[PDB]
Amino acid sequence: KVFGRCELAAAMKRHGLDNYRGYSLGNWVCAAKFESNFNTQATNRNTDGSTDYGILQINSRWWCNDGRTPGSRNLCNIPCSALLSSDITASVNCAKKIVSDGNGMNAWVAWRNRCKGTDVQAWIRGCRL
Ligand SMILES: [Cl-]
Ligand SMILES: [Cl-]
Ligand SMILES: [Cl-]
Ligand SMILES: [Cl-]
Ligand SMILES: [Cl-]
Ligand SMILES: [Cl-]
Ligand SMILES: [Cl-]
Ligand SMILES: [Cl-]
Ligand code: NA
Repeated sequence: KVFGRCELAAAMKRHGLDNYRGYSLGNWVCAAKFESNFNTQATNRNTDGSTDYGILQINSRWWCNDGRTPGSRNLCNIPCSALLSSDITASVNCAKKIVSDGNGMNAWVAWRNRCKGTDVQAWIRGCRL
């Protein structure tokens, strides 16, 4: 599924990401825009041979099992394919674990390089939330 911006904001708010560990909703929408272009089916291979999956580009080295990332953990206890669903529940629940892990949203390289220190409230402007 390719989400609309306000559609995704609403879905993420429903799931309790608004101000989760202090990150306002615009941060999450911004991250999703630059990680996946709001596309749940997005996949991208990393240099290390791991793969990033879904709307928040969650990595197979640490977080999900894709059967082909040697020496990897599966800390969200989920097949990576579950992160490509039109239902974002699995992605959001896993992201909550990641962002609680010590480095906050700095775990998302696109957030750090493209969203951090910018006016992220712009990403939810005009949305009925
Ligand atoms: Cl929308
Ligand atoms: Cl947009
Ligand atoms: Cl914030
Ligand atoms: Cl915001
Ligand atoms: Cl393969
Ligand atoms: Cl694996
Ligand atoms: Cl959803
Ligand atoms: Cl933090
Ligand atoms: Na893994």
